[PDB]
Amino acid sequence: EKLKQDILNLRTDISTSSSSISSSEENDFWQPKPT
Repeated sequence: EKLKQDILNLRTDISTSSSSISSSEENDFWQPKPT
């Protein structure tokens, strides 16, 4: 994850998230993590 981010893009250095969608993800009603 080391690549020195935040230079001229201001947060989120090159993100695929733009116009992609599928099953509306699985996170949209409580995110229960392994306690």
